[PDB]
Amino acid sequence: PPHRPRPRPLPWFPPR
Amino acid sequence: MKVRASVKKLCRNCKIVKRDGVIRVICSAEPKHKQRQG
Amino acid sequence: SRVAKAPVVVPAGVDVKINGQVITIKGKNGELTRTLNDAVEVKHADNTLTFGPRDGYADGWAQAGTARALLNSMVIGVTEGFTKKLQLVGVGYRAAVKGNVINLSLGFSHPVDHQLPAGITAECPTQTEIVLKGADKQVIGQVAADLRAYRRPEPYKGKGVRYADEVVRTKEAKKK
Amino acid sequence: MIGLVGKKVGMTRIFTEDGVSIPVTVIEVEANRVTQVKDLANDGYRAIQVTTGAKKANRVTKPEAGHFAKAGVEAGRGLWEFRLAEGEEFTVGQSISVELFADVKKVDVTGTSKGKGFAGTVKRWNFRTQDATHGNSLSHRVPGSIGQNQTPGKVFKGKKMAGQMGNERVTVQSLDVVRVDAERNLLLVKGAVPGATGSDLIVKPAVKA
Amino acid sequence: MKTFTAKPETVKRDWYVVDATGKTLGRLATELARRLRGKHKAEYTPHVDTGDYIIVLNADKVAVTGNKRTDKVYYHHTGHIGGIKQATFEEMIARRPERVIEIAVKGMLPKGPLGRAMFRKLKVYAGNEHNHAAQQPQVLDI
RNA sequence: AGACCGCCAGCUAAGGUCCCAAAGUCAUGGUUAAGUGGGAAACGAUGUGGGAAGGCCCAGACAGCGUCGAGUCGGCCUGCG
RNA sequence: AUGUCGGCUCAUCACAUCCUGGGGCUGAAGUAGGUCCCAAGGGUAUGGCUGUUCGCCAUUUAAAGUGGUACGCGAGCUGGG
RNA sequence: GCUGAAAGCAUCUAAGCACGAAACUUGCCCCGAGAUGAGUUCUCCCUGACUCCUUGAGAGUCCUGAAGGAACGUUGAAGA
Ligand SMILES: [K+]
Ligand SMILES: [K+]
Ligand SMILES: [K+]
Ligand SMILES: [K+]
Ligand SMILES: [K+]
Ligand SMILES: [K+]
Ligand SMILES: [K+]
Ligand SMILES: [Mg+2]
Ligand SMILES: [Mg+2]
Ligand SMILES: [Mg+2]
Ligand SMILES: [Mg+2]
Ligand SMILES: [Mg+2]
Ligand SMILES: [Mg+2]
Ligand SMILES: [Mg+2]
Ligand SMILES: [Mg+2]
Ligand SMILES: [Mg+2]
Ligand SMILES: [Mg+2]
Ligand SMILES: [Mg+2]
Ligand SMILES: [Mg+2]
Ligand SMILES: [Mg+2]
Ligand SMILES: [Mg+2]
Ligand SMILES: [Mg+2]
Ligand SMILES: [Mg+2]
Ligand SMILES: [Zn+2]
Repeated sequence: PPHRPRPRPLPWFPPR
Repeated sequence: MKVRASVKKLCRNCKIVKRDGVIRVICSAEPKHKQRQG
Repeated sequence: SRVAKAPVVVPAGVDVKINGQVITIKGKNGELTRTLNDAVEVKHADNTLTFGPRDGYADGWAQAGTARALLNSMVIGVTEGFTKKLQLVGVGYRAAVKGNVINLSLGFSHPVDHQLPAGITAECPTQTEIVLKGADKQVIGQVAADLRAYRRPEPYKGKGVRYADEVVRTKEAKKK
Repeated sequence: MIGLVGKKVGMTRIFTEDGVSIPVTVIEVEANRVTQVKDLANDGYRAIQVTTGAKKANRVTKPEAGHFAKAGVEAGRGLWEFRLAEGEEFTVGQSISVELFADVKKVDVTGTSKGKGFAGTVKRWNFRTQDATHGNSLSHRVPGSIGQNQTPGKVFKGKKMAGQMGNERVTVQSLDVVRVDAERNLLLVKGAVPGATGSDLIVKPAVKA
Repeated sequence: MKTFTAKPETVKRDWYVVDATGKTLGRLATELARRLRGKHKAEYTPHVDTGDYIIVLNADKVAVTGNKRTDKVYYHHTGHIGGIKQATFEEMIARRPERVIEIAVKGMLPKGPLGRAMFRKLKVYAGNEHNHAAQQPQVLDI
């Protein structure tokens, strides 16, 4: 069976 | 040709002979009796 | 050993010529030459060759016994010579010597033409017989086997090239 | 057996009386002049060097001119060697004409193939394209996988990939000689041969036959 | 007082000629490797090539024991996948006899630049003739 | 086999001494022909070395065909293959 | 944080061989087979159904081989499960 | 398979000899001398003067500038 979830995105954070 | 780990005289006419490092049984009368160890 | 013990006679008209290991036997029928194994000691002596093991060889006796048997046959070769006879069994099977070539007809869709070696000669008493003649016992043996190879005797009717004195064991086709 | 050097003039057809169109390449074979003979003593192999065609004297460098001068032949557009069979003999300065092929039934023809430049795997290696649609993302003509995984963890030599295609030596074997016109310096061979119109061809009696 | 070290610019290298005829490959090769390295000289220095130039004649007549002549296999890989190649001793002697001695010796020499330099001093010939009369090689019985 | 530090001294341990790579191409007597050594079993087999009995044998054995003239037959234990 | 079934693309090796090649025996007359030995050079379907791998089925083929390669291959595609 | 002993016979095997497959090595096609083991052949070119130094495959000045190459330009069924 699958051992990983299908890839997803992260929420936006103030980048720098 | 029968190829076997255990080769044996089946009849009196069977002769065992080693040729090129391989034991063989040769039988003039009965070609069925022809064997090679392998 | 027991073969090697017995010395071979050299009949009149037979000239030996030992040259270390290389031997040469000359006669009326032809000339033969061989190179013996390095574990065989050979002596001409009193018009009769004798064989025995050279020291420093474990297989000396065995090598002497074969050397004896070979020279024995080289002697008979240059005097009497050797003869092999081959029957051709089968309808339509025919042979025909043409110099040093044997034109076979063995139920093929093409003609078989066996070129004979140097010191072999063939004859055709009948169509279905070949008679080989030569000095060398090994070469005449080879040629005869080469001819037999073309069409080996099959076990249902015995059709093919056979030796004159060969027992061809036949068998019946399975019933039903 | 030796060959001749020629020039691809172009293709045409010969109609036969029995109503067959034979496609032919026309090969112009001017006199091949022997410039050098190589022998075992000096060179270690038997061969002739030949030239053909012409060259404007001002384009012939001094090293080249001296080479032609020793032979006593006019400068041609190049030099080509042919290995000699044991029976054959030639002398420096000798002309060899297309009459050489009078009795030859089949020839091999060697040329430089047309140059396709940098070619993709579809054209160069006949790879199959991936789907045009059904969701394919930017991967229509790309080569696909190029190896396995951690074993062996490399790409094997000779892997078929994009690269230069054509503009290389190619031999086509066993072409029928349709006609040998000594007077027009023409060899007609059946079928296509490598290279563009105008390109040099080496023509030799067929090796297979 | 430091231990002596040979100097590449002052080391004296002599020329020898050996006849391989009937010599056992491996037992010839060890003696060659020894002399190419200069292990026979008191000035032996591991980072300097102090060895001698050696000509080997009649490489095609080198001997091996047992059934090696037919059964000893030389392998090499071309570097292309599936490109494992092989040749028996017999095949090697027919095709390129000099390689048999050269291979045997190369394997007995140090690996690295110095070992490659040492091997350049071995000159192997299939037959009985060489073209090094100018170097005046002395006969060496091995 | 238990490193306090230094030495371009010496002797040993395990392991080694043809070349890579320090040291025996050491000595004496055996064995193996399989590159066995340098991968493995039941089991198979006139491989070959050693050992102890036994059957037959110049009143002629065994093999080949009453004939020919010396060792031979078939098991046991065991080394190496 | 070593992305997971199947498909696609691209493969590469093993040989316990599916085809083709060589051979022994056959309860091998022939034709056609059976079985075992040697052999890895090249070759080795398209479709219907199902996410399928598989399988069943249709119709081919000389043959539609068996396995290894992160159950080969998502920084190459797909995303049906 | 032939000849052939060991083992008076027999035995394709121990000596020796012969056949034997798309596998192997060649033969066919292409690359290929960085093959540093850097190979061969043919042709072409260069035949000045002087000074100094720690004196050697040394440095410097003047004169000389070849064969050929490259650049540039017009370009190509050659090409990012
Ligand atoms: K081994
Ligand atoms: K596969
Ligand atoms: K195959
Ligand atoms: K995985
Ligand atoms: K990755
Ligand atoms: K991508
Ligand atoms: K070069
Ligand atoms: Mg182009
Ligand atoms: Mg497609
Ligand atoms: Mg997207
Ligand atoms: Mg798109
Ligand atoms: Mg690696
Ligand atoms: Mg090391
Ligand atoms: Mg000590
Ligand atoms: Mg040492
Ligand atoms: Mg010793
Ligand atoms: Mg082993
Ligand atoms: Mg197999
Ligand atoms: Mg092949
Ligand atoms: Mg996978
Ligand atoms: Mg992606
Ligand atoms: Mg990946
Ligand atoms: Mg074919
Ligand atoms: Zn029997």
